Amino acid sequence: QDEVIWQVVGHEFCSYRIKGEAQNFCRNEYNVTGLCNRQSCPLANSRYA
Amino acid sequence: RSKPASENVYLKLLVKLYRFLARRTDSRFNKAILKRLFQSKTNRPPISISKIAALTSRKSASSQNKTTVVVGTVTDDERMLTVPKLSIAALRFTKSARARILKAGGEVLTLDQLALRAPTGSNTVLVRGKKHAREA
Amino acid sequence: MAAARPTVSIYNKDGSVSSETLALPFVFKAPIRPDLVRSVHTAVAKNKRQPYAVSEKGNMCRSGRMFAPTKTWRKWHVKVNQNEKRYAIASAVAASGVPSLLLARGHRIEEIPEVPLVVDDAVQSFQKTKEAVALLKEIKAYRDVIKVANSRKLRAGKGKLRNRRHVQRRGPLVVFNEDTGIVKAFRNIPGVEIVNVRRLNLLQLAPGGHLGRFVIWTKSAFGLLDSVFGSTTEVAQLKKNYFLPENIISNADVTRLINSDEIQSIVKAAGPSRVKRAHVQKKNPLKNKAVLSRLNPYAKAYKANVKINSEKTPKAAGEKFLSVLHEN
Amino acid sequence: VNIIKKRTKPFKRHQSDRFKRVGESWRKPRGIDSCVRRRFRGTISMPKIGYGNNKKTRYCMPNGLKAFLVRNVSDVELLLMHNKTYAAEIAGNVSARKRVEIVEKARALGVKVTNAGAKVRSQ
RNA sequence: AAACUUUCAGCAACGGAUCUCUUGGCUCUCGCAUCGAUGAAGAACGCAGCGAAAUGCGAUACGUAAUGUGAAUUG
RNA sequence: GCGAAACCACAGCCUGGGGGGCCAGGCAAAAUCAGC
RNA sequence: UUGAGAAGCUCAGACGAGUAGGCAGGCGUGGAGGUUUGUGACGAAGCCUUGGGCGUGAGCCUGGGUCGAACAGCCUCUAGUGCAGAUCUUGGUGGAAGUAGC
RNA sequence: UUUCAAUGGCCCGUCUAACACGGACCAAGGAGUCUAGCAUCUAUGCGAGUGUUUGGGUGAUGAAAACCCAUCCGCGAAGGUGGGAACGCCCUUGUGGCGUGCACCAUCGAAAGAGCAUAGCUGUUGGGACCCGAAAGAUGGUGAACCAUCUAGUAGCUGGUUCCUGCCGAAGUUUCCGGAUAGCAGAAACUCAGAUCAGUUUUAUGAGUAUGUAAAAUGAGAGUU
RNA sequence: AGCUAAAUAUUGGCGAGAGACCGAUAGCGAACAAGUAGAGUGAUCGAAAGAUGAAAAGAACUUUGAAAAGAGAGUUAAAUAGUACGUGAAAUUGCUGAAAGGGAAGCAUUGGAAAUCAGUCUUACCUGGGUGAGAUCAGUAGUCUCUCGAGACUAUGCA
Repeated sequence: QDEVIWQVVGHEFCSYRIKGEAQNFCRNEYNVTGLCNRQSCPLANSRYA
Repeated sequence: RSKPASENVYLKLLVKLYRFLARRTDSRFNKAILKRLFQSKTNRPPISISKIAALTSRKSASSQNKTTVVVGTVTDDERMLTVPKLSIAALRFTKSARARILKAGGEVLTLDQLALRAPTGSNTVLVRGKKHAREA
Repeated sequence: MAAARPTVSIYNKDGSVSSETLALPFVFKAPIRPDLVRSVHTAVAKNKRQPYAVSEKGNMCRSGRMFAPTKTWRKWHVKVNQNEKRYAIASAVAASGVPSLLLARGHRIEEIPEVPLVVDDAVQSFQKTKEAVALLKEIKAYRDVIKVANSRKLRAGKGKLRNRRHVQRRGPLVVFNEDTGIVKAFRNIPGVEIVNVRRLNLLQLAPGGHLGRFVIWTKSAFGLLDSVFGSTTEVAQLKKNYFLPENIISNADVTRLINSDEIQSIVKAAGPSRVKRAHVQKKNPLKNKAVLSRLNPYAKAYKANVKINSEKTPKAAGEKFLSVLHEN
Repeated sequence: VNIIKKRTKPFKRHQSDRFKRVGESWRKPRGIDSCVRRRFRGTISMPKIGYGNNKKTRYCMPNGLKAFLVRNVSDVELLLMHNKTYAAEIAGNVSARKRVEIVEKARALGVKVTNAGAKVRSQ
């Protein structure tokens, strides 16, 4: 229920992702770093702060 | 071969588990379980419920508590009438094999439940299926 | 499969919860495959493709024909096995029970009271659309409908010269059981699609190929989710010879076996993280007087020039050697 | 790290200076008769992977901050934790009012907007 | 040096690409069966208030009668 | 006064050496017209 | 010490022409579904530029002028999808020249 | 950016050293596409099975969509001995011993189904078949040769065939009979860490300084289809 | 010797609904006057050509000129929309400005001279005391939504 929601939203399509050219950014309002990383995405990471 | 040819994201998970288990342990089991998940569908042939019951239970019938392990599909043989108390662990089970093991027998496992039962792969058998189609 | 919430709170038309619950249908434990749906939905979306072709009666000259004219017996439709179709709706309904595959799919359900959201049976007799906007605001689903209303834009290009002028989003999907006004009540709210529980479509459960469609379930159609898909070991009653698929991984979460007590007891001693950079420069032990002592623990006693002679060095030159020297 | 470029003159397709039909974007020549393909000395150079720039100081402006197209007021918000490695480049079709509100907020986040001065005459 | 030629830039010309449209085409689908010696299809000529690669019409001629709508036509 | 068209890689000095262009030389001033 | 997009991160060595050919990753164009609480009469697309920026490159982002209604990024699907050349097709315009010539 | 200085810089494509052939310039058009069949590889679904779409049922919200499916039908349908993957017990820690030995290969006996469907890639044939060009003939007419139509007549061939970067990268001679086999370059599977090799040099045996044969040096992981 | 519906075919005829089609060299030859203009004695062949503006408000009036037009003017938000009319690319032509040019330019590399452009550099930062403000403070009183307390508040003090 976590790697399920990262191999769906982290690699196929997530509505918050922004294809940058050296990075990718997450448009979520509960992101702590602004980037769409594994240890950063608020959807896959299911205990967050 | 370094990454599976498939896009089954329930099989990127297994490779993410057995390529961890390949490098943090000293077993060549995990360096053989991983060395098969990359192989294509024609390279992992099926193996029947009768050839499994014949492989373990022969000569002295040493079938005490070892889990047969095939990285393929455990199909059925219906010419086998009675099924012994077996225990298998494969990716796919056909719906007539999974109901012919449990009806009188033991456990049907994915390689997940194998890695929490024999993490270093002791007390197992690592069988294959016949690659031979005799012309194809 | 592994473990999920057993009972779902079934809501009311006013927004308050109700004491009665229902078991989680066995479909919601089916595989979530962002890959199989992309392969079926790709093939099911090309089945209502009306053909096209130039008239049948040199492609470099102007006024000339076009190179290899398009022809109406192009393969416009595509076959897909019924067990891969039946796999996709199984997987795309399970995605509709995950609260996080709905946000990433672009839904503003960040206020919805529960997932899967099951409103009561009385919602099947709602008659006027002001009794549907009523419902979608008590349970805070109307923020999705506003996402559809706020966001129609004129179609980019020549879709609009071709009878499609307005693109917009996809609001909730209301799955009913008996059509007693529920279709006609909701069918003039933007975004809202209404489908019977039996004839569920993939082009509405995963629009665009992206799973996680916001589904609002009706209690009378939530019950029929165990007779349409059945279970993993029990036949679906509304389908001959259907059994729900199972998984290649028994626990749906692979980074939480690695950290278990079954694995981390046996593993060998770990190495470090990203390693330190050793030997960044090639120091020279002839021209550096510190690396020389690191390599050779003899530089503290050499005495390269020992006086092994004195003034008293004797000549050692034989007569017969000097005779053969100065011969000729 | 000080930014550096392995080349500053772009590559310019062969004989795209003489003829006006031939455009200046680079196209590798396809004939073995060519002087250029065999790489005769004196002829122009070619795009190769040798001129690839540093994998850390890539995509960076000469200042050191990489670019980022902010096309509305909630696209500069993501740059809150990245104000010392990104410059908020505003997109071109953004109106001359929605532009003047990105500037007044990016300035609070300390983010460099590269072309904040467009359409905005100050008084 | 001026002129002339070449090059750059600005302006004026030429020219009609690009972009945007679209009462047109093309394709698929659905319903229907209806020309003529009671003079058909087609042709010629005419007819408009002012009409000129067009339309409608037949000397009752850019049409009458009958019904319906209801106060226009237009340069 | 009216007014084309063929044609048009870019072109236009000579000597020698491997041709208009290469190498080494002779040299080299605009702008044009009539014989040739 | 946080550097878990494990499709990420990190350390170290060797190597670098390339024809027929083989393999891989990407760039761009017209339409389709999904997405950006997307951009737009305070000026969208286009176009021009002795302006700036990025990428090895195909290309992209942008300032100024012009202009006047639509348009784009991301993930997929789709093809009538990329031009220097074919004594190439159509259109436009040159030198020969105010020469030949009436 | 314009220009100056120094140094370099034979015009592009097609051909087969130069050539020839194409090129006045600019714009827009413009060339391996669709379909059927076969085969390989990969992906997925099910699995001794597999395939809904000829049809039927259903579908009030594009009802040509989605969904369900009867009766046929198509394709398919258990021997020892040596190795050898792996895994136990070891005690010479290991080494080695010891037991069970999958696939595949030898050996002697006479063999426990792997397929079906869909999609993608490349290839191959068949259609207009990458574009363009190459006298023809027929049928029916017009006028005393011409006009449409089949025709999108005909290449062994002539020209052209449209984005970037990276990696590997030949032969250009045979051997038989334009087809082969081998070779060179490649992809997977599966062998062995050994004396398995080596456009190589030694020593020894012979052979009439050269000749070939075997087990030393030197390097390098080799081999199978 | 004979008849007969329905299931079936339908690039035509009278209508209809559509489309992952083309978007003025495309899609029918024909979006416009189109089998029209035009070519051939004839059978037959057979094109080019769409867009001012929201509204024509389509430029009154004065003047030069035989005319065509031109200039002052004037309408428009726009004449940088004037029927040679939406945007207006390239070739190509003329003028103006700056350069260069001794029987070849063209381009590449390194720099001079002229012109010109950008860079956040504008300012910001950080550190004590005093004065005032209050709130997440009160040895404080109340409301609501959630779950004892977590937020939103309304008072009152601002210790």
